[PDB]
Amino acid sequence: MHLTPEEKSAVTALWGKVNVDEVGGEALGRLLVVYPWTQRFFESFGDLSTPDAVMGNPKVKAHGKKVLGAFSDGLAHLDNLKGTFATLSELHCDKLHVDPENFRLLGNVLVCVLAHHFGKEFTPPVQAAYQKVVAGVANALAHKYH
Amino acid sequence: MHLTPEEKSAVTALWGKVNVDEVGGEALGRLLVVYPWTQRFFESFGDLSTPDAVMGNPKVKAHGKKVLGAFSDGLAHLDNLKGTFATLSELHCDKLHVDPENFRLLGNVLVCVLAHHFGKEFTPPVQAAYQKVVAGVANALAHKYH
Amino acid sequence: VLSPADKTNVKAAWGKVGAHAGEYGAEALERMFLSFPTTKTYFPHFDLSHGSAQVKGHGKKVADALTNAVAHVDDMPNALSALSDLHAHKLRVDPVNFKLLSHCLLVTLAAHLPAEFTPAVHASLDKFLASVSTVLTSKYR
Amino acid sequence: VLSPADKTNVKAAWGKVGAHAGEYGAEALERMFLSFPTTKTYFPHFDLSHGSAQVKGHGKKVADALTNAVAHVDDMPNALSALSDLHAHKLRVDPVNFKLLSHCLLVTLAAHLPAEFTPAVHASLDKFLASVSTVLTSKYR
Ligand code: HEM
Ligand code: HEM
Ligand code: HEM
Ligand code: HEM
Repeated sequence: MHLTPEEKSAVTALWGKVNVDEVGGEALGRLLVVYPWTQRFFESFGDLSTPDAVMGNPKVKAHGKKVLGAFSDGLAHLDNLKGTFATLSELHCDKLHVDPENFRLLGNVLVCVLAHHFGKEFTPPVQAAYQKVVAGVANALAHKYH
Repeated sequence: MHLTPEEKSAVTALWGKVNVDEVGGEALGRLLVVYPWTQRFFESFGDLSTPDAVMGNPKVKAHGKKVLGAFSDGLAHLDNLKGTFATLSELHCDKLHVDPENFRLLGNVLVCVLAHHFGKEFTPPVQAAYQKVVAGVANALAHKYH
Repeated sequence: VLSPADKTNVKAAWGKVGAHAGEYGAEALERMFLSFPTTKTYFPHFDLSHGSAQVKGHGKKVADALTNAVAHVDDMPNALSALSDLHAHKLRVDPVNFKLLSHCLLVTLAAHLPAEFTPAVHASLDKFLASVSTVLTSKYR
Repeated sequence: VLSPADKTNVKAAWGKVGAHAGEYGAEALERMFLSFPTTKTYFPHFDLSHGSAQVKGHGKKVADALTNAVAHVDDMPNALSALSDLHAHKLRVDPVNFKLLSHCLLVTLAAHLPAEFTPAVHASLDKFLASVSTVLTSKYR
């Protein structure tokens, strides 16, 4: 993917401060609260009845960590997002049957979480660099759909 | 833009039956009728007060002819849409200020027009091929936006 | 908001569809699955092969729902109540997908109603499908 | 539909914005212009540089409209009537863009209300902005 030097450094710098475990759990939990239809993929996760239930669910926190960890790996291969996520792209299509629109929603919620967490450090230009990345990632994951 | 040979052929074959000027006027007029906000660029074209006024406007027809002629020429370059539409992309961004969402709307109206024109010959597989092309063209025209 | 003219347009076009509604519903689905493959993610339990009974039956139910909506175009929320509950609480189809099926229904109608698919009717049908979609998505959150 | 808890959440959060509403409207636009460059096509007549007073001025108008919407949450269509007329008939901004500003407004709120921007509040605000967006685009066709 195509990032300017300033955009890459913006992304990389902020990411060094992210606790993947914590942000992952927040991002996934918020997705399930804000866009509840997304809960259709997590019927076996337990109680998702209220925001407090969603946010405190250990399975949500666990999954969230898994997802952001894979996300982190892609940050290391910004030049070839498609090659990086090919396997997971196929998995999400063929075995999980996840509508790629969900990748887009998660991307937006993540941006919200970063802004919530970092405050004033998450400036307009930093956000813009993250929007590019998140879109890039979502596109990489939807790539093998058929 | 990756099309199987089958898809490329389905496209080329139907296009040979198209009256470019006629389809151009029809598609542009229908865009203006179905999504009236798109009229925002055409106040110099005169009367757009009613569907009949739109469909019969000589300026609309002339613009439709210009737009579809470029589209038509692009069909010869399915392999390199981005290169083919680069200058036009820049013009649409820098000088005309056209939201690329308009290209998507036109693409969908164009598909409806072909379907209306060709009836049963516009099969599900033929539509699918044209959907890829219309999306390809819209993406190529939005490519140089900044 | 559907204007009185819109309602007239819709009732006229749908009237023409008549007895083919179910076959048209099936065709729209096949067009969607082919054009927008991500929509297939909601039908992993179906045989999506061309002419499958599952697709023909589903196409029929979709068409019937649409007929119901045309019949009750002045009271859609109430007419589609049960369907809005099903989509919001059980199916949970992302709202984006409604725009894709609506487009494919429009294409299907265009391909079968040469005489009736005028610019004004096209506009009215588009609005109508947008309204149906809004009602079906209303209870999502 | 905005539940009583949604309305409470919105009024609480917007209450906290208070006098900073204008500053936050400007920041949201700035975020929008950098993140989604296509949105700049509607402001060819503005200086979109960081700090521009044009953006600042526009930011205040947007924010003021949102305050009016919050004050009239049970009666939005009427309170925003002139603005829905304006967008539909003069500005003619493609409906897609409303979702982009909405997201940017949410990001701005998150960056400024750490304590108030709870998952529950986030959800209510998103619903609220979608309702405002719906109203503003109500008369497009
Ligand atoms: C940021 C984009 C995403 C990435 C990088 C990602 C990555 C992953 C990974 C690494 C796994 C585990 C693979 C394994 O079992 O070997 C997984 C599983 C899964 N993902 Fe995704 N994911 C993403 C977004 C989503 C979204 C948005 C959803 C739906 C809302 C989703 C639904 C699932 C489900 C249902 C599973 C299976 C978990 C289980 O077995 O219970 N993913 N994902
Ligand atoms: C497939 C999509 C399209 C193609 C291939 C295309 C192509 C063109 C071409 C070849 C021209 C003339 C360029 C020149 O002056 O050298 C043009 C101009 C223009 N286009 Fe596009 N166009 C497309 C879609 C649109 C849409 C959807 C809109 C707005 C709804 C639009 C608005 C305009 C305007 C306002 C002009 C200037 C016309 C004039 O000065 O008379 N175009 N376009
Ligand atoms: C105009 C829009 C739509 C209408 C009127 C509609 C209507 C219906 C109806 C009448 C049923 C059957 C209910 C029953 O069995 O009692 C149904 C089920 C279903 N619909 Fe919706 N639908 C629409 C859009 C969508 C979209 C866009 C999708 C996904 C892309 C979708 C996915 C489903 C699924 C997966 C089922 C379950 C069917 C089964 O398992 O047999 N629907 N819909
Ligand atoms: C929450 C959603 C929105 C609200 C509440 C809103 C509100 C307003 C207000 C209060 C004005 C000033 C009207 C006047 O001058 O009397 C305005 C104007 C304008 N808005 Fe909207 N707006 C929204 C979304 C958008 C979006 C998404 C765009 C395009 C990306 C847009 C483009 C414009 C433009 C171009 C003007 C005219 C600006 C000028 O020439 O000064 N608006 N809006």
